[PDB]
Amino acid sequence: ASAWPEEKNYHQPAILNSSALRQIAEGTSISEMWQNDLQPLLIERYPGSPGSYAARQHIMQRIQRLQADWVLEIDTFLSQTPYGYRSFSNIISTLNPTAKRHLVLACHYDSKYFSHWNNRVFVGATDSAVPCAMMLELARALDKKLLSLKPDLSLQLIFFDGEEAFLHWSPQDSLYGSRHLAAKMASTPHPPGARGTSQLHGMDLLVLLDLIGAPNPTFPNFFPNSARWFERLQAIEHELHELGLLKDHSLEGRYFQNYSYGGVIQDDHIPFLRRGVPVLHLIPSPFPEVWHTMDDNEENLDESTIDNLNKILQVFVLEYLHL
Amino acid sequence: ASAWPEEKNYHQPAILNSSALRQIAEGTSISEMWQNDLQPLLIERYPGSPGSYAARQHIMQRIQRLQADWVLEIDTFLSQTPYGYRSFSNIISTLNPTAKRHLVLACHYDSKYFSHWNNRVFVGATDSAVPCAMMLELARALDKKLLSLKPDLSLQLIFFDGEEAFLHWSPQDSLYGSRHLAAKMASTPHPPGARGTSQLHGMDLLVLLDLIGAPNPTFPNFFPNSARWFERLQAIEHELHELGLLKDHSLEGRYFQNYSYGGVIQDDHIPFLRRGVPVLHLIPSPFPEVWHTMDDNEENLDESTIDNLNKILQVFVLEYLHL
Amino acid sequence: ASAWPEEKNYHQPAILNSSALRQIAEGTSISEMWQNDLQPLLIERYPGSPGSYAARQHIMQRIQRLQADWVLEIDTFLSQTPYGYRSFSNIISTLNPTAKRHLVLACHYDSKYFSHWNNRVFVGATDSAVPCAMMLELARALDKKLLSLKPDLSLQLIFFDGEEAFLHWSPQDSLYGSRHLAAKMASTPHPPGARGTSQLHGMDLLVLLDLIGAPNPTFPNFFPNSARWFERLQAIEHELHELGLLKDHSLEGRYFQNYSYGGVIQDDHIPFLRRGVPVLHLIPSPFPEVWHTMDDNEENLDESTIDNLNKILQVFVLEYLHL
Amino acid sequence: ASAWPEEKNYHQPAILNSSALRQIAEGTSISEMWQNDLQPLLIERYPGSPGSYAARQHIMQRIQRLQADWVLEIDTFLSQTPYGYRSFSNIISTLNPTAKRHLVLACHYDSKYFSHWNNRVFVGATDSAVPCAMMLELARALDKKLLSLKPDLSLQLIFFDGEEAFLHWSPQDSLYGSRHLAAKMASTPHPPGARGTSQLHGMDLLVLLDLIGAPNPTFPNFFPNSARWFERLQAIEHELHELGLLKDHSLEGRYFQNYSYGGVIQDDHIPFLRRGVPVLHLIPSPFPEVWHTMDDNEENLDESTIDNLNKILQVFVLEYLHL
Amino acid sequence: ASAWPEEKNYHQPAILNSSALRQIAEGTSISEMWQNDLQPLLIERYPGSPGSYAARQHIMQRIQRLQADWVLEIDTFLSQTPYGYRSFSNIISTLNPTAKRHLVLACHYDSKYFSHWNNRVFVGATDSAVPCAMMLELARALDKKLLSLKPDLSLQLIFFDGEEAFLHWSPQDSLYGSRHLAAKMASTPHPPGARGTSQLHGMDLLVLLDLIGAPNPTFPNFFPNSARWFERLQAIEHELHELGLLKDHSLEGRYFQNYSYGGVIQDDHIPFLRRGVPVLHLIPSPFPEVWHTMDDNEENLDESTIDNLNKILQVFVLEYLHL
Ligand SMILES: CC(=O)N1CC[C@@H](Oc2cccc3c2/C(=C/c2ccc4[nH]cnc4c2)C(=O)N3)C1
Ligand SMILES: CC(=O)N1CC[C@@H](Oc2cccc3c2/C(=C/c2ccc4[nH]cnc4c2)C(=O)N3)C1
Ligand SMILES: CC(=O)N1CC[C@@H](Oc2cccc3c2/C(=C/c2ccc4[nH]cnc4c2)C(=O)N3)C1
Ligand SMILES: CC(=O)N1CC[C@@H](Oc2cccc3c2/C(=C/c2ccc4[nH]cnc4c2)C(=O)N3)C1
Ligand SMILES: CC(=O)N1CC[C@@H](Oc2cccc3c2/C(=C/c2ccc4[nH]cnc4c2)C(=O)N3)C1
Repeated sequence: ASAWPEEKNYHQPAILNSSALRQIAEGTSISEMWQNDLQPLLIERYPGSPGSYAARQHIMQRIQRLQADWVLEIDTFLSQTPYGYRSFSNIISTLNPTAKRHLVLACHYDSKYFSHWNNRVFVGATDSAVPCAMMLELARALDKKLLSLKPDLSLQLIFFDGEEAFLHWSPQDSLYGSRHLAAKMASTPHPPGARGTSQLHGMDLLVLLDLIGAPNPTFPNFFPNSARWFERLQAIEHELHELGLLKDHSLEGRYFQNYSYGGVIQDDHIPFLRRGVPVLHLIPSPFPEVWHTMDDNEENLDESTIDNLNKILQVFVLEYLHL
Repeated sequence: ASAWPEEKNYHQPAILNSSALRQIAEGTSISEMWQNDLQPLLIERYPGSPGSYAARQHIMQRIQRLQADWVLEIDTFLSQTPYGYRSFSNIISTLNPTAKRHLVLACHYDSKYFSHWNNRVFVGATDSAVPCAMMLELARALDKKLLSLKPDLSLQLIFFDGEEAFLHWSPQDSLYGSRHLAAKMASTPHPPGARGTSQLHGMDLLVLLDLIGAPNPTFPNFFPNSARWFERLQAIEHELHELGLLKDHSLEGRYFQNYSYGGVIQDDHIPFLRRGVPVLHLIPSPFPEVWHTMDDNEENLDESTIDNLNKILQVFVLEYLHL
Repeated sequence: ASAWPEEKNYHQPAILNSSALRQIAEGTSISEMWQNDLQPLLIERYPGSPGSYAARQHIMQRIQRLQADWVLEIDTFLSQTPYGYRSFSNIISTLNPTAKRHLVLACHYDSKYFSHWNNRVFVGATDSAVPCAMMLELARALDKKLLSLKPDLSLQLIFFDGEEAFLHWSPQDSLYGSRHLAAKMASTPHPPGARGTSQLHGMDLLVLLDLIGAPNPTFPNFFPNSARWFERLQAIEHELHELGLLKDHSLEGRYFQNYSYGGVIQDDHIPFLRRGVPVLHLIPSPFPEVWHTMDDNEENLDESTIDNLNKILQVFVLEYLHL
Repeated sequence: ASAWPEEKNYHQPAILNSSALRQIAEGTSISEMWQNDLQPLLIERYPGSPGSYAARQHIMQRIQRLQADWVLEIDTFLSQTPYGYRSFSNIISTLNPTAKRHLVLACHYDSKYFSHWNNRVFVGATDSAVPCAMMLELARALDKKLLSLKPDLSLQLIFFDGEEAFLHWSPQDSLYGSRHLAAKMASTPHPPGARGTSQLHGMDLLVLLDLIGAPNPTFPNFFPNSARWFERLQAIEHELHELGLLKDHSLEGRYFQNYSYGGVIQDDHIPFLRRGVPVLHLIPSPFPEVWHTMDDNEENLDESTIDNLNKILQVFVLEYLHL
Repeated sequence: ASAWPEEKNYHQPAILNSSALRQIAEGTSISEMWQNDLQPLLIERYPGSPGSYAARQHIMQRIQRLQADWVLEIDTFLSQTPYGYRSFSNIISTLNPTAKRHLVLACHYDSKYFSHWNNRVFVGATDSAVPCAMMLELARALDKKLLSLKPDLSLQLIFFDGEEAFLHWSPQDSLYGSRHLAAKMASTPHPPGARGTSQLHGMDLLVLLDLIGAPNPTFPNFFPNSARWFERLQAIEHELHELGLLKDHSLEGRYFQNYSYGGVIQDDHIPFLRRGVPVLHLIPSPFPEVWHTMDDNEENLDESTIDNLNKILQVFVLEYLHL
């Protein structure tokens, strides 16, 4: 158990400049996101459905066609549920799997099982297709900058499956994808041949996106081992603003407002947190008004707020990686 | 498994017009409740105890005497405790027990055990005699309308026994009547005949009333699968206010404030929450000042705040049941 | 000059002991107030009206009948208004008119002129009949302790006339009675014979009551030069509370919360504030909901808040005067 | 006098049902407003200038073209500035000028004077070109209904000139146009012939729109004498939200928050406030981030918000006018 | 059982008069503490390190050298970890081991484990060296009034070992020391020979200090079985300030603000709280900014604040113990 797993604790960012930041804002397109990356996912897609495979497919296509060398794996597994053994599949996409340290972005790509009602279907526009698209669009924008990876640090995306409960929310029935992936990663030497260090050691920070796409989001600072990273998002939000690069956005309505949170949301991060992974949980409090209703559709998304979180996060992420 | 277990997700209320709302508000007497439904319960009544039987008896007596078809059950049972096994007895009172779906109102009729001090005795008026009496008085004031039940939905009242620790707060030592009732219903088919679905699948909402009856309470919006039902309690409070139907009450001192709450309080709902029942926890934050002290008596209850909440709850219930 | 004009800055109260707080609390009766002091005032009573007179006479009769040596001035006077010259009548009751220094309580005994609208008349029970009676009740309950005045410091009460605009709020039309007195006072020498000091140099503190009687009031700390007396009002609420001597009260519904207030509220203090009197302005923010409507009546007064304030006010006084 | 000037104190809105409110939302077009009402006004248009005359022509045109018998004036006048006697020109558009009572909407069409700088020009998008287009867009979107006026009360719109300081904001150099009309109207008896009542007695309510157009406004409740009407804007806003009729909106970013404000803001309402007209000051606090900067332009206006406020305001007026 | 173990529920404090408050203030020297108590604890001191031993014996010499009859104990023990079985040594110092009841104060004497970075070492000044000292200095400062213990109630201190995770926070890898000592007290009868009552029955209250020493702490009121003692820490801070006995202190920066908390903090009290011991968790929220970084050094400790907290705590202990 060397010392590299503690570098995370001293990692510091490579702050960008007004000129770079300008380049970053102009290099992301919320409309190409909307059509190419997000509209394909707005379909029923609970675990094991045909939706799950169409969306699982859409995702890999969008990643497969970019220049950076993304090592997609599919992590199909079996688990009991209240309706019996079902088959889930997580999507992991790694740059430099051999890099010892990674920064991770993660969301969930299942949609909650619901029966149809008045012939509408639940599709989870904010829970969590926008997150999925955000991530996909971030690899698409930052592609040329992400070739530069050929500090030992790289980037992983993760699209978890079975996040949502099948029937009735509880530890036995939720977060099926993650730990799984947690427990699996916890028990896989890293780097290879390592002897005491798991892939979780190498997880520098896990940025979980969830419930994004409604208007007027407020993200809290949930955890102390990541507060400094949360503060970098505050600073980025503020700068992109002062340079004029955010859209319909005022500071009296920031997204990253410093406000500690009492309790804990259960979400895919809990399997990695209770293994001492640092988590930046970008889930808003309060949830959207359209949470878990058939109105979590596209009509009710805010394109401005997503373009904005996209700029911020893209920036966050290149400064993390010293790119 | 059919699709009726999800009907609840889309149930909307039958909002009363003004005329109606005055009619409900002239319909409840805090003074009747105060002396016929509540004062009988202000007695030491920890489990096993004699006021435990006396209280049980009383409660039943007051239901029995109503027109509506209230079906009473007892649910004597037995659990280990820090002072050894003891025998509890839940009261359930159901209308239309073959109705598939029910709104549940609930509270807890035991009283914490405390040795006597200075010749004083704990009777928990807010914890929870008043809630008890508020249900009784609801069953009374809306009798004639609850008749009209002969969408397949009725009402059910539960008065749990053993809410309180015997010694010291802890899972193994608390929540005796509810952890059992929730397990027992979770393993009873409903409707009778069913092959996939429990009586829990049938609980549309559990409205749990606890710690009520002190001046100036504020209840938060604890859970998002009942946020819309919370928002109706707000809407009712405002509209019953603007019509002059509430007493000693301003909107600057309202009870249902859109104030979400960090983490959780442990109470009789937990058993049901984790089995997937949506919960409206009418507990206040902060607790009353008398909480768990001899000083939690009548002399400290705001009669005016209870009248007002009777009114609110009774409207809520008529609106849920489309009465 | 001399240096008693500054004693007011160093004057400190004699705080009371639990035992004595009980006597004061037990010593006021809100029902003897409600009927003996207040209900007579719930009449139309605008300037020149016949109510102006019966309330004027009422107020005097009530004071006249106590044992302490209250000296009662009428300051009838003439001032121009939008409908022309009109006669007004300030009421001033004083103990030890030669005592160099006095603490002053004050309200306005007039009510706004509104025509009759569908058989409803305006009586201003908050604005300011209740404050009038609170003063009367204070003089009453403290009568026996107030004898003990045969620091050169006594008490004065002022019921102003003509506080309310006749037509439409403006400086030229409002505060007819306190614009007068403030200025007649600044130019009356005190004590008799003085040569560079006025009756205003002797106003230690003007405690002005306005708009009191609605539920859930909240009073700001308006001026830094009286803050410490407001801090004392806080302390007296708190302790009277901790001792069980308030009704329907909690600390989360405090009246005096040390929130400060931005701008100013014009009222009978202004003519004094602007001449350097220290003012303790007990007016709530926000105003009562019934402000300046025909619903500002007895129906919508909160008996228990008033009684709570009586006990807080009665204590602040005795403390200030060392009685 | 007569009784009628007090009518406004008892006047209640004719609340609209869901179907109505859907019609109104659908009746206004933000793009039509944008292209044909607001873009002509985004010019340098300070008093005297060619802008002011064009802007003035443009308002009249757009009014003239409508079916309701609007009565345009041009009150021109002369007043002394720090640079000497300059000529101004208010705009008044009235329906039914014998209508003894009017609800008045008003804003300011002048633009503040700035030297050109770095080849830019101040054009005052939010200050107040949008408020001018909103009032315009309301006269159009409600024309069919405003025609019904051939309670005696109609609608007047006022576009004030010279609101902005010439050199540096002082009571002498500011509000040229409103300080003028305030007086002119306070001395123009109403209705013709009257003998004690002016044109200001017949202002039920002045709704001043100022500095509207930026993301995330929050408007305070400035005056207790119009607070019942601010509440309705709260109510309207909420109901339109509940019904799907607002865009990129959340209740946690409400526009009208029951937040009362401290000290006063100087604007075109002051000449009318201190003369007794009740005012609804729809100005935001805090001001737009681009206040009095060259950056206050079309580019930084949030079309979504203005659309939402258009609808809210348009509803407010029908409800006031019983259409 | 017996009736002695409910006494905790009724204990009132012996509140100190101004005159003793001043002596207590006078009597603790922050400069003494810093030099004699705290500075020696500022070393790398994780479990089973030499620092640990150094740190461990030092504590004891500071208690050994006092005149009160403290009874040290080293409850050394072994436990499994992510790096093998290791050894841990609690420290407990009791006055009156046979006193049925005890006010316990505790903190943690380990340091997290960190590799050395840029030649820098983690010493944990807040976490929890300062609280270790504050506790020492409490006993120095209070030695003479403690001797008065030759209500059956005395004082205990506990310096837990192993609080901190070795690798990654987790119920398996944390709180070693308290989890041990909690179970061991749950399992020890007391007083000797009792047959149904354990040491934990005679923990009247557990006052846990953690993360103290940084600028501008704020401490929530975490539990209700202990709220009323928080209220006393609030009335103590108030009076000590209102008397000019605190330094660089304003009430708009109180340490104990009446803000309740949502979620929960894992710390060395958990094992006592879920066993029914009342806890006053004096951990601030938020955490120090320097938490678990190398900057948690002496340079970054607010000496004014610590001295202020020393006084509050010393008063609390005395009013509890009726000294
Ligand atoms: C304040 C807050 O939001 N939370 C939720 C997370 C939890 O704390 C942690 C989160 C992540 C890593 C952590 C810890 C944590 C908690 C903790 C608690 C008390 C401590 N005292 C000294 N070091 C101590 C460390 C720790 O040791 N490592 C409290
Ligand atoms: C507003 C707020 O602050 N909170 C705390 C957690 C969450 O808890 C719940 C409570 C009751 C029923 C629930 C869930 C809940 C949580 C949850 C958390 C993260 C999610 N991401 C996508 N769907 C997700 C669902 C769920 O699925 N069903 C609400
Ligand atoms: C509001 C809040 O912040 N919290 C966190 C602590 C937790 O409650 C306790 C803490 C310490 C000792 C306790 C209990 C506690 C909780 C509790 C909850 C609901 C109750 N309803 C009636 N008595 C009841 C008792 C109890 O019985 N003994 C609630
Ligand atoms: C929001 C807020 O807190 N304030 C303070 C004064 C208020 O202004 C008014 C505005 C318009 C018309 C008004 C008055 C007003 C004020 C007022 C102040 C003290 C009073 N005491 C009794 N009636 C009284 C009437 C009055 O009579 N007519 C704004
Ligand atoms: C931020 C805030 O909420 N406030 C209250 C009043 C405002 O006052 C000012 C203070 C200092 C310099 C100023 C002005 C000011 C006021 C002002 C007010 C209304 C306006 N509408 C359009 N331009 C306008 C200009 C101006 O022109 N120069 C501050």
